[PDB]
Amino acid sequence: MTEYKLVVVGAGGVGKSALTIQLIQNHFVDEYDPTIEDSYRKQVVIDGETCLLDILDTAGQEEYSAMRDQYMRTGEGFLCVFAINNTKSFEDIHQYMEQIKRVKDSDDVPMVLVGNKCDLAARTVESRQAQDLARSYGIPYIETSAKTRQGVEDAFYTLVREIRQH
Ligand SMILES: Nc1nc2c(ncn2[C@@H]2O[C@H](COP(=O)(O)OP(=O)(O)NP(=O)(O)O)[C@@H](O)[C@H]2O)c(=O)[nH]1
Ligand SMILES: [Ca+2]
Ligand SMILES: [Mg+2]
Ligand SMILES: [Mg+2]
Repeated sequence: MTEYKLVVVGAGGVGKSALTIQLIQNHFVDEYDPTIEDSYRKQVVIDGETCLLDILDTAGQEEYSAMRDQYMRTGEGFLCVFAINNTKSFEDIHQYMEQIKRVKDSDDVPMVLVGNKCDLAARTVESRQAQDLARSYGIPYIETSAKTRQGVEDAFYTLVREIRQH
């Protein structure tokens, strides 16, 4: 069966681990334990196809930025997460996407831009601002809540479907 190497990237605290754990383990992690680098694998059916999702949950803390080159080298698709209540994380995710492009020396890296924490009402990134950023990359924008599960499957499965357009 096809294996898909997904990598979840973004600034600290935007909910990378919460999104991944919700997808793989179907529960919401309320506490905040900063990640170094964790890996998850799960067999799922997507569009009638049995596949293996290999998911790398990466560090948002800048203290571990040295590890980025290795995982950007090997990742096949990138879930580029920011939190809609964190304008700085939106500015940061643009930097992540440029770094991925640079490390991979490619203009066509499979990516999905994800605006997480859409259950919160303290929004400072409007959907249209994120839509514009995605459009300049030619990639989808999807809003999610790891807390309510809204959009979580859509976001990860869209990224699978992006890898398959390539
Ligand atoms: N309300 C709400 N809180 C969320 C959501 N996603 C994550 N959180 C909360 O935000 C905090 C950080 O989540 P976490 O997944 O650890 O973020 P992270 O991006 O993995 N952090 P790091 O980069 O340091 O590993 C946690 O308290 C978590 O419960 C969401 O969609 N909604
Ligand atoms: Ca803890
Ligand atoms: Mg984490
Ligand atoms: Mg504004």
